[PDB]
Amino acid sequence: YTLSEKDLKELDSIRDSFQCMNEPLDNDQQASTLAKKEHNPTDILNVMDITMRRLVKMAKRLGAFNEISEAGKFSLLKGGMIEMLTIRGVTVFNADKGVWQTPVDGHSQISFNMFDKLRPDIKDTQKKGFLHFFNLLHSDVRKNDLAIDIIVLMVLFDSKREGLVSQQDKETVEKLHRNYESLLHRYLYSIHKEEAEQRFASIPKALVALRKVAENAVTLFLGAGNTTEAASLPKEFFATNY
Amino acid sequence: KSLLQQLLTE
Ligand SMILES: C[C@H](CCC[C@@H](C)[C@H]1CC[C@H]2[C@@H]3CCC4=CC(=O)CC[C@]4(C)[C@H]3CC[C@]12C)C(=O)O
Repeated sequence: YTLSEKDLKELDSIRDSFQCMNEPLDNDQQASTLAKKEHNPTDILNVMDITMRRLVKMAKRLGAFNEISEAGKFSLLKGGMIEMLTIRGVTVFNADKGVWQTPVDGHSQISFNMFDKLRPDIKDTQKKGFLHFFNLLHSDVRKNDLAIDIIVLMVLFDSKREGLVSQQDKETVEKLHRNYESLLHRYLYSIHKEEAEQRFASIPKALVALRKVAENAVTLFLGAGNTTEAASLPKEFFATNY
Repeated sequence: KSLLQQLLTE
């Protein structure tokens, strides 16, 4: 049926940690990049800077994340960052218009065809992989903020990432992963008990695809040309020749 | 030595 008082408290905590993702931009440079009618590779990297830095505030304002060692925090963010962007990408994507629409700034759009400027031999595989992952997440879950937030935390708290060597980090990360996943299970039954089992059973599949798309996205900026004027953060997750 | 690390530490 309905959620317990305890889960609702945990959903408040989750809602607060993600409340920064959709806050208004404060800088005008960032707003101006998002306003452009055409985004080149450098522009896409600056846009990602916005999301990545917000993704980092989210994780820091997360109690569970503060139970991990400092080196384990770096490791989880370094390894899950692209996947979490790709998830956010899915939830603000308009399959009809073929563009991304940031909640933080209406009237602002990013053409899907921005891929046609990325690494030439891989860009087509990525477009398809993005749209495949998108289509593996049903409408009702994709449109549900808390549902994606919980899954965002499930991908974050991945115990098998490079860098997680501390047994304590591994154990606690596995435990969080398991708890978050049980939360989503109960949550999906509270908002639509009709197809909850089917929906929940589908997300693991969709997550295997996410991992695949996000993995071979790291070199998308190779052969895209000069990106030396782009934000530096994003260039720590994406390979560049500049 | 790493923006990501610096954001984390700060
Ligand atoms: C400031 C942002 C703007 C929203 C757009 C953002 C969701 C888009 C812009 C560039 C997109 C990626 C491009 C490279 C890319 C290539 C892939 O193969 C997988 C998916 C990603 C990481 C894209 C995810 C969605 C992003 C970050 C926000 O409001 O969150």
